[PDB]
Amino acid sequence: SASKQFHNEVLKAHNEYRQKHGVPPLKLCKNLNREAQQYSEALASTRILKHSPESSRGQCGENLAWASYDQTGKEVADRWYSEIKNYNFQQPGFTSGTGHFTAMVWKNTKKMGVGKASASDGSSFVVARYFPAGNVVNEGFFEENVLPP
Repeated sequence: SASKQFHNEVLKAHNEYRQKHGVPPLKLCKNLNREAQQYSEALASTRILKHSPESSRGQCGENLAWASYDQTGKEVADRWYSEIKNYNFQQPGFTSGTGHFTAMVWKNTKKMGVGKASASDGSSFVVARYFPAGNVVNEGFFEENVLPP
């Protein structure tokens, strides 16, 4: 189906990128998929982008993606990963502008959930959930979890 294909494409892209950084691949988790899907539907209903309660409370990592059209799994992953251009491996650490990239390749992250929903106007809302949550800011965490390509 459309949902399964999208999930598989997002996972495939994430894992190909993680291989470029020498970190273990992620595994999809059905419950995480359901939670991400539920949130994507909530975002599609309001059409207002914002982070979920789970994300705000640091329970799960979360990446969001919006487009005026129906997004493919590959394009979403590529957009998030592209932030690597602005990540300085010589001075490791968190930055909002590279947050999607660092969450994607976070070494210690093991599982992911993916969801996508379209609004009344056809725009799509994509939600990726990560566990354990990455982007841990304390000293040493980024150097250990965000490795150079």
